[PDB]
Amino acid sequence: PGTVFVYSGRGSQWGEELVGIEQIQLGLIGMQLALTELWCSYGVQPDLVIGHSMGEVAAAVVAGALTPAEGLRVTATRSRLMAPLSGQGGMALLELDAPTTEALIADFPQVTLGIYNSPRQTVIAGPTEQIDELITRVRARDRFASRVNIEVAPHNPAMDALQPAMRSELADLTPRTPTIGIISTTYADLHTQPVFDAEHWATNMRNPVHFQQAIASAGSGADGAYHTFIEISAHPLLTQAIIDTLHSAQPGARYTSLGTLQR
Ligand code: NA
Ligand code: NA
Repeated sequence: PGTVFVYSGRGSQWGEELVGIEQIQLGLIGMQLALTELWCSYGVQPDLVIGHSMGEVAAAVVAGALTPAEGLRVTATRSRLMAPLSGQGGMALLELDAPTTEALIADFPQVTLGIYNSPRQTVIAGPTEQIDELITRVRARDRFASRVNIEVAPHNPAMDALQPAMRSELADLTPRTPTIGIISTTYADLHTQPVFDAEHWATNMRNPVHFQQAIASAGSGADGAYHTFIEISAHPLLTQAIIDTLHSAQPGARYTSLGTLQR
């Protein structure tokens, strides 16, 4: 049937308190790497990995493209660069398809489509006050929208200024060809076979997250079909997005979507 491990970007976290983007993101990838090995111990191993947003670092590590130390180095480097933007940007989950979302935000230069969740769910990202105005406009149209609280909002033009620093501080990264299959969510073209280098991580933090497209490709018979998707997290937040994407793209197909832990 095929098993996919899905690594979320900003999953739930909560036994000492993790404080600030750097500490929180480090506890997240630490928990992802340790939960992945726990699954392996009970015979369950991934044939393919998909990383969502900041989760693509952990997915690149599990796939063998980067070492655990290299993954932690990307995590710490990126988190330190993003920290001065703490609280400035926000995200919103909209119950709109991607073309309707693009139309809604076309006149907001600082707000972009951040994540393709599923066909009828799209996340936007940008300055928190602009995200609030857009939530109000979506609600005023008798449509649904909700805030997605995050330490620093990636996948929007505020990340452009951090890309030179990323390309510079991660210059000596030595990624390898992955040992396990990985579908990147960084590029609209899923056949852009990516080298998981400095340029890839600088691009990944700014580009939209092509999550629906990566899940649909994994579920498709093209390049082999996978039927079990396991979110490797402390609480399942992407499971309904996985099912909504797969049911829409292959309506007569059977898929199983599950988490690792639950709060
Ligand atoms: Na815009
Ligand atoms: Na496939």
